[PDB]
Amino acid sequence: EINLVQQSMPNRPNYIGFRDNFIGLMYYNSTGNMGVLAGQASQLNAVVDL
Amino acid sequence: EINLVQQSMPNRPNYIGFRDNFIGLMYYNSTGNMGVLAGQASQLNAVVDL
Amino acid sequence: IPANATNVPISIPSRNWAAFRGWSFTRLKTKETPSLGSGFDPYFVYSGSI
Amino acid sequence: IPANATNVPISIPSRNWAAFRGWSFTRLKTKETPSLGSGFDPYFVYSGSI
Amino acid sequence: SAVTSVTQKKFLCDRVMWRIPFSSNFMSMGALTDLGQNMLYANSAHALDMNFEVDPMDESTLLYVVFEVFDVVRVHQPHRGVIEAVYLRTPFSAGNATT
Amino acid sequence: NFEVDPMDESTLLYVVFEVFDVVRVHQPHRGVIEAVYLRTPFSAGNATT
Amino acid sequence: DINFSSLAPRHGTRPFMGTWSDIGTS
Repeated sequence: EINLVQQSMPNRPNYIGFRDNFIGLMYYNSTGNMGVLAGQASQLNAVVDL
Repeated sequence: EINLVQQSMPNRPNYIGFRDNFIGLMYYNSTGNMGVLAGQASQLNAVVDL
Repeated sequence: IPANATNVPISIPSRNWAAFRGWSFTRLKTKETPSLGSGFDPYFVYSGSI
Repeated sequence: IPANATNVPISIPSRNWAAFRGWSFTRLKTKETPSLGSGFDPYFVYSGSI
Repeated sequence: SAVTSVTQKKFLCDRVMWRIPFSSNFMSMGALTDLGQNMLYANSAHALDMNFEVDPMDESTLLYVVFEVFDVVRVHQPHRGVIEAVYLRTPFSAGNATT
Repeated sequence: NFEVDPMDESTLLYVVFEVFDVVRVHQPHRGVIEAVYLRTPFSAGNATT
Repeated sequence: DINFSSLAPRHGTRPFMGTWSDIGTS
């Protein structure tokens, strides 16, 4: 009879979804996860991230 | 009474020490981790690592 | 910046400063900044706006 | 060399081969060789002789 | 029946990083400043430092300082299926690539 | 072209193309050091990162 | 200037007789 009196209020809004331009969906600036752009048969790497 | 007849054998040897000549303790041949030997007034390396 | 610090020490070696432009600076929070030294941080417990 | 591959062709684009000296070659293992040019290889889970 | 009262006044900035130029006029007249060209003239190698006073934070905080340099790739293909890129950064380097 | 035995494990082919890696180090003046580096049939600079 | 953007070896041109784009190199 005393659980007639209760209250409820909404859960907090939480909007989830991808970053501003897909920020950090590619590893940039992380060594050991570097990108590669190189000649197929010459293999001279030409991406260096610091 | 049947755990009287357990048998045991040594764990495998496994010698851990430092590398052969301190191999891989310094970054060599790695851009974005390469050394510097440069006059302190010009900032031009005499070190080129590829 | 330690918690409740009011001074931040800066240390920069002797270097040639030819072709130096300005400085820019801003203050961040530790928990809202991930480390890019590794590709996974088990201590990044923040999913908000970085 | 893929697993159980019997042949690996090499192609190299046209180059001036002035002051060239002999080829030398050997076979390694993918698990036993760490990536070079990038500091830290996360997929290298071997600690034996490299 | 207004009580005696004192002003508190403050500002906010959001989405801004503070900018201190490296110019004598404190203003751009080209991307390569005039004080980047006076260390070309002579340099003994000078060492920098700063101090900062930051308001207390119960939370742990970091300082992010950007030192504005030039990062310029020159990139060229001399033959079919070949790409070669040299990477040159000016006063800072910190083990800069392909130097 | 190379020909090798099958192996269940993945393997790599490591080919050392022998060249001349040669550096010339000059100091013209006090606290000044510089160098010109040359690699002959494979590229002498810019190259691989 | 304050952040880089200096680029461009271009002007653009259109030969006369109308504006007729492309001169196709001179």
